[PDB]
Amino acid sequence: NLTSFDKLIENDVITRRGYIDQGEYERNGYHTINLFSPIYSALSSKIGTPGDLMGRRMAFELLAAKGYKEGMVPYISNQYEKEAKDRGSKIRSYGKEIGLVTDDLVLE
Amino acid sequence: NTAFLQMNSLKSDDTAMYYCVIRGDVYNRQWGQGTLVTVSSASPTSPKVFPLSLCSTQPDGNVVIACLVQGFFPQEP
Amino acid sequence: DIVMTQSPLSLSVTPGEPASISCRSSQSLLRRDGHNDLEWYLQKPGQSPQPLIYLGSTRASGVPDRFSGSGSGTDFTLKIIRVEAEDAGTYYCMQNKQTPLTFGQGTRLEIKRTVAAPSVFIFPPSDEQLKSGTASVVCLLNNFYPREAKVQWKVDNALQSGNSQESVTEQDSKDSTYSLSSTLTLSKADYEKHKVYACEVTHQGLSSPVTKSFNRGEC
Repeated sequence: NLTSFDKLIENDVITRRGYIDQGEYERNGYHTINLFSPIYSALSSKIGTPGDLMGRRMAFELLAAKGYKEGMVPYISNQYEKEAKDRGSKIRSYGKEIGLVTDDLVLE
Repeated sequence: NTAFLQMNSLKSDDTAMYYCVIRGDVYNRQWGQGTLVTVSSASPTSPKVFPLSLCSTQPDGNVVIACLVQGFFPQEP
Repeated sequence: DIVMTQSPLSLSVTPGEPASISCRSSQSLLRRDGHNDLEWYLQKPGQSPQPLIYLGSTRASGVPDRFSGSGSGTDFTLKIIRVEAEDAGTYYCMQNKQTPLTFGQGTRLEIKRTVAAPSVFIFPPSDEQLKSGTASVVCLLNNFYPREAKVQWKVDNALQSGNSQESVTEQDSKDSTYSLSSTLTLSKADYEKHKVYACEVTHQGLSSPVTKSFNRGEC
């Protein structure tokens, strides 16, 4: 399917140059993001956690697109968690109910 | 207001939950608590109190902590 | 002298179910006060059986209708009109006048509750006990109805016996569900021989036994 450039974003491809790893990038890990290694993937989770590498990459891309106050911080601050909880997406963790904010919600 | 029970030549089979009880009376029939007699030459040994902790993951809404004691000879309270 | 006997020995009865027990007499029923020798009893947790109906033909005051002391003469009749979760225990009939106090064979009562799945809370052995040359793995089971269960102390998937056993409480006051605890006793020489320590308990409530394992040196 990867016949041209525009399909690279569609199929969520990541270059091997700096991310040689074939396993998993475990959460709560000291993972940096390479500068010259392209990440053509616009991958976002339909559930409310984006992961580490995609998380950092999307946060920096958002900081590029929009300022620090709006963008980046809304991407990772649970700022919309109150509004997400109001819209629904209720969840219980550690014995207490709490809202859940999802990638599509912060994008909207 | 006391009664006597005499035990001699003790043996391991003599260890029992001894009960003095009051009978033959309609005015007094309160049930006595008895006594614990354990027959063994071993001296009483202080328990080895080991404060076990839940090193593994705790329950979702509760914290479980256990107290372990071992190496105590007498079983009385 | 006046031998008291009971035919039933153990039974499981749900609450609100009528249960009847009869005790017989082998000698004269004469007492110190002249009443019948028999005295009914019910075992209670944390103590001895408590008297229910003494004098035989006289129903003791303060005893509810559940326990019937209508038995008179050589034969006696005791009932349990309704069963309570706290009425579990063994029932004694005995003579209290002469020297050889003859108790009945006893009928232990267990309360019939629904099967429940116990929870598992394992505890790694403390390093302080390891300094004593012994070890103790604690595998906890809680609030399950079926007391009948078997515990396997598989050390590196190898069951050991004769040193490690189980401990099970009695029926709880709140819900009459037993709780099980087993401890693995191993010497330091055997402790260093073995790396992974596992607790296996086969229980009817458990669909499959639940086992938690600790690698040596976790603490």
